[PDB]
Amino acid sequence: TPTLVSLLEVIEPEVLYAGYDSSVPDSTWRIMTTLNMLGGRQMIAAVKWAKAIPGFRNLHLDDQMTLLQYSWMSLMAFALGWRSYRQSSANLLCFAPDLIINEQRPDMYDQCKHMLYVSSELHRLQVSYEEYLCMKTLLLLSSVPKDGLKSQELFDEIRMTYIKELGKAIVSQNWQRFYQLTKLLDSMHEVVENLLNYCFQTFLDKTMSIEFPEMLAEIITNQIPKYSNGNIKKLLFHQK
Amino acid sequence: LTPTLVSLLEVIEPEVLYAGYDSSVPDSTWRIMTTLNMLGGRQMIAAVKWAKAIPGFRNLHLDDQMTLLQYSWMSLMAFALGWRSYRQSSANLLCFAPDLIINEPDMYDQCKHMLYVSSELHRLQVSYEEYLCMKTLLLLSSVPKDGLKSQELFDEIRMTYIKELGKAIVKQNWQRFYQLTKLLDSMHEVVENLLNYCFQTFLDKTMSIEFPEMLAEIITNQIPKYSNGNIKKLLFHQ
Amino acid sequence: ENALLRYLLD
Amino acid sequence: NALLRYLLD
Ligand SMILES: C[C@]12C=CC(=O)C=C1CC[C@@H]1[C@@H]2[C@@H](O)C[C@@]2(C)[C@H]1C[C@H]1O[C@@H](c3ccc(Cc4cccc(N)c4)cc3)O[C@]12C(=O)CO
Ligand SMILES: C[C@]12C=CC(=O)C=C1CC[C@@H]1[C@@H]2[C@@H](O)C[C@@]2(C)[C@H]1C[C@H]1O[C@@H](c3ccc(Cc4cccc(N)c4)cc3)O[C@]12C(=O)CO
Repeated sequence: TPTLVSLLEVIEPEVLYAGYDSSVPDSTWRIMTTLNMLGGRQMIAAVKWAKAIPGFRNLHLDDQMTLLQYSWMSLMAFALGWRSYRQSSANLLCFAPDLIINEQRPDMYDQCKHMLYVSSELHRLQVSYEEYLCMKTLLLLSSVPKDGLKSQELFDEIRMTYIKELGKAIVSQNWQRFYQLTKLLDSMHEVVENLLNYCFQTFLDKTMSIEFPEMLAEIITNQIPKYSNGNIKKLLFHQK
Repeated sequence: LTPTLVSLLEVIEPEVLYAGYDSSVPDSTWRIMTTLNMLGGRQMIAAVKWAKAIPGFRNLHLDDQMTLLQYSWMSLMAFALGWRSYRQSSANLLCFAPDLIINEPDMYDQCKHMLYVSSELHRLQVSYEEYLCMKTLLLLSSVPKDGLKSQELFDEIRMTYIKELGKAIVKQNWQRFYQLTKLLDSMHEVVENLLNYCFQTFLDKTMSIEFPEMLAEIITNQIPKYSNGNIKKLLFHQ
Repeated sequence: ENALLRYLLD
Repeated sequence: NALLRYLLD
């Protein structure tokens, strides 16, 4: 009698679902999944970049982890804004050179309007490449946990170095430009909340079943509770 | 008063990445293929757990267990796919998942190989008990040309499931064993045409189909072995 | 062979 | 996990 066949029946894996809904547009599913994949590679590049920021590597490893998790959407939307500005044709979202969403060709109306905002603001202020690099470094240090960092004295000393660096990049009474540029940085918090909210909706939506790389899925998984508990301290340059 | 740090920031700025996007590749075709690779990745994770639960597999040398899972993954997926499609009462459907069933052209050829498994199990009226022994035997059907590190134990495990398929049939019996082990042999041909398609889509930069990290790693390890014919296909019939 | 090696040792 | 790996190297 076949004793092993019964033991094979016990260990047989259950049937898995694909997470496929025909009603979800293929163009929508493709664009969003393709962008989540690109976001994963850009996120790995960003970790490598942050480690090459003078002073970043001095912070506690848990603080380095925290900052990259709290700011990833901010660096992504701000670099997307820059690339879209450097394309010279307004109303374009230059995600990648091979994937340029020409705004013309309304589920992502609220989303697209917040992504275009960064591009339109950079074009309005005529932001140079030296100002952009200081600003992008400052978005990495723009949000902290409500309780605070394990290397807070060092973090504050590092953040002050890049605010000072942004001032040098502008420098007669140019402190109005410093006001205008730090105002754009402050408005990034609102952009990120609208994009992070849509990101969490597609991360958890099983009818749509949009795919994400393991790098982003781990950041999103870790941040969803902190976002809901309001455990984030947005550092501002100007009072709301 | 001079910006010394902003110079270091230019130096370290990441270069622009390409999304891997081609408008010419149908949105439906890219979705189906990417969704199937993601499901296949999760099925492969489950198949590793299943292989460890098989009596005698954990005793093999660690590299031997890795080897069998890399060599037979497509075989296990395709065979289970044929089974699911058969157990749907239509040998004309590809039941990838209960929510992804393909009811029937670059894939016209590859579709015929995937449907072959399904029509063969239908024609042979394969029971669940036979299918299980046959699927365990598939994990033990391809070995490195050079051999395995626990070749003696491997032979013993293999013998046990040929012997177990025999008992499942035993109640004409030899005639049935010939047909089922002939189908096990024809899986090498199905797997060959499927993997050829798999390695083409894994490397095609225009389509840029996405693969989960579990399948990309498997594919990356196996492509050189497949190319150098470094794969010994154990068969029942000459 | 990182991921497969982690599931087998698991 | 993956972030900690990329920061460790
Ligand atoms: C980091 C990331 C990656 C690379 C990159 O260069 C920049 C970023 C920053 C924003 C991230 C993005 C991705 O990961 C995907 C994200 C996370 C996205 C925020 C969410 O907005 C949607 C989304 C994607 C695309 C559009 C363009 C669009 C479509 C239709 C009509 C119009 N007019 C405009 C609109 C909204 O995509 C997101 C998801 O929720 C997906 O699930
Ligand atoms: C393990 C896997 C996963 C889960 C599962 O239950 C069984 C398996 C075994 C077969 C594996 C599959 C996936 O990985 C994807 C594979 C690997 C595929 C072999 C290759 O055939 C194409 C393929 C398969 C199926 C279709 C649907 C379709 C549409 C329109 C018309 C027709 N007639 C059929 C299209 C292309 O998909 C593959 C790729 O190369 C993709 O890049």
